[PDB]
This record gives sequence, C-alpha cells and structure tokens, in this order.
Amino acid sequence: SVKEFLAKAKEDFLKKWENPAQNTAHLDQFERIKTLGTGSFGRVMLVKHMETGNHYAMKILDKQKVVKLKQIEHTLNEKRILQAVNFPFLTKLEFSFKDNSNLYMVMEYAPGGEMFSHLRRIGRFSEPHARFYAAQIVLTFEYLHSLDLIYRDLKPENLMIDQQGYIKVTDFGFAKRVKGRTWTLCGTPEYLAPEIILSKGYNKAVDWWALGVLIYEMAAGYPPFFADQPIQIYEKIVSGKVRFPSHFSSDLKDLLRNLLQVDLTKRFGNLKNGVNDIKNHKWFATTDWIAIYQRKVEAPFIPKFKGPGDTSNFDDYEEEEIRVSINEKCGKEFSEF
Amino acid sequence: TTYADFIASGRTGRRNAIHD
Ligand SMILES: Cc1n[nH]cc1-c1ccccc1
Repeated sequence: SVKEFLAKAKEDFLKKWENPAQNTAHLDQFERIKTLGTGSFGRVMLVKHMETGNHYAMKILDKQKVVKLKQIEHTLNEKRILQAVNFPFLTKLEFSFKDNSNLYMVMEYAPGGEMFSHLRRIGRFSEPHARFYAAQIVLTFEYLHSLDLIYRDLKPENLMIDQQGYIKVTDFGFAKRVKGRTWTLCGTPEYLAPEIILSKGYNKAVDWWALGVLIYEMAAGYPPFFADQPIQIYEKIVSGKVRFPSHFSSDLKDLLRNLLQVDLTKRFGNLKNGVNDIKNHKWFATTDWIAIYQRKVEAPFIPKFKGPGDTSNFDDYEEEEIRVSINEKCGKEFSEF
Repeated sequence: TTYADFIASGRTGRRNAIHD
C-alpha cells in the first residue's frame, strides 16, 4: 500500500528530524578531486572517501557568505531535511560536518551529470523519455509532501542522472518543513508559481506547478515562459496564457493545462484526490508506478560509464582553494549544523 | 520559431535561484 509505505517512511523521518545526525565526518577523510558545480554561497566537488574508496559529491558552503545572503535558516533546513530523508530519487546525505570557515554536506555521487546538460545538448526529450523522468519526480514529491516538506527549486539543473539512468533530485537549499502556508520569495524565475510572484502565502501546490514547467521543458526543449529578463518572464507566468508545440500530444497538453493552472482549486496535485489526479491521468497510463520506484523500468538513456571518479558528464569549473580560517566564523548561527 | 527565440535568448545556460 502507498498509504502504508508513507506511514512507515514518516516514522523513519520523524526520528531523524527530531534528533539530527551531526559531525559525522571530517574534511581530511576525503580526497578532493574536482568541482562539479557552482552556486551563490557554495560549490559541489567530487571527493573520495579514503577509508572506503567511495566517491561522493561534497557541497561546501562558506558560512560568512551564507550569512550575507540571508540563507542561515534555509541552510539549516537543507541539512536537517537531507539527513532525515531516504528515498531512491534524492541524493542521499552520507555525512555532514563543519569547520571554522565552511559547512559540508556529503551526498552520493551521480556520475551521469545534470539533466540540464543532456536536455540542452539533445534539444528535447521524447514523451516516453520525459514521462520516465516525470514519474520519478511525481513519486519524490509524493514522498516529500507527505512529510510536510516543500521542495521549491525543481529544474533540470537540480536533477542528476545516476549510472542506471535514473534521477536524483539534489539541492535542498530552499526546502522547508511547513504545515500550512509560507511566504518566502525563492526559486528560479522560469519555474515560479503565480502565487509566489504575487506575494501570496503559498503551499506545496507550487511544486506541482513547477512539475508542469519541467515536463513542458523536457518535452519542448524550452520552458513555457521565457524572456531575456526575469520581469518579462513573470508578466508571462501571471498572464494566464500558455502555448504548446504542435508536436505535443493531446494527453500532454491536458496534463500541462491542469498543472500549469493559476487557479489553486483546479490545479492538479492540490485537489481533493491530491497526487492520484496526476498518477491516474492518461499521459501516465503506461507507467508502472511500483516498477519505477523499484528501478525495474529500463532507462531510455544510460550514461557512459568510464569508471569510478569519472566526471566527463559534468562541465569544467574554475577550481578554488578550500581555505579554513584559524578563527571560528559564525559559530552561533550554525550551532545546530 | 520559438526554438530559435529561446536559443537566441540569454537564458539557455544554467539558471540561478532568486531571493528577496
Ligand atoms: C550531490 C551530487 N551528487 N552527484 C552530483 C551532485 C551535484 C550536485 C550539484 C551540482 C553538481 C553535482
């Protein structure tokens, strides 16, 4: 049963949520190999865990920079959620720790690269290819939302491809445990629900809207609302108009009309029957939900294995020292980390 | 074409999160 599985997952989550793992490794247990991606207050590096020889992705945040960007609470959210959570289609937190200068989150390494890189190169995904990925997101949101978590940053840049060609959602820097509504202006312009841009209190429905943006982008090769500047994107998102490619199937267009619905009483995922409205839509008729969860379905794209520690599916970034001050920074701000 | 306008836009690279 889905209800039964969720019930026991929430039991597992709550224990870890209320008593979070802390200080479970140290920087010099890892060999730093290469930068896999960059962000505002931090980067992500391929590292090797020397004691086991396992490869991992280590997220490094400069505490001083987190503070300047007013992301203290959000960073504490990210770590506290990721250590508590456990689901096949999320990058699992293996270790976390901090030193005088930085915060560290060590997650499983997905060597396939970002969906973003593959989507841009290939141009667009076929509907079966798009549906495969979409299903994995549908299930991840079902899991997360059942734990009262909102994700708030769905986009291809945040979806890593694993050696089996399945997805891992990563970057929980805006994820939050909220019962009820919340107000923070955050996310990525192309993927923002109308609620958010109009400064309403909002809820998990914004994640289902974001799913509609992603499915569209995967299947079209470009997003449903784009312009050169964010303001122009926001004017389009709140206009209530959306244009589908002629190659989009009837089923696709109708799923997206119900996902990209400005009206919350009508938006799929946010209705009385919740996520099943999405799972039982015709576009997903071919989808064996349990076989996807079980990773039994054959991936439409299996990434090139060139060994462990291969990074050829990721772009190159300018490498930058991990400097560790002799003085502790922001001890109080990050005490619970 | 819509594809052409996208590819010619400034937002075909990785997109950064916003914040208030
Ligand atoms: C966490 C992670 N696991 N595998 C790859 C990862 C990332 C994450 C952010 C950016 C680049 C690469």
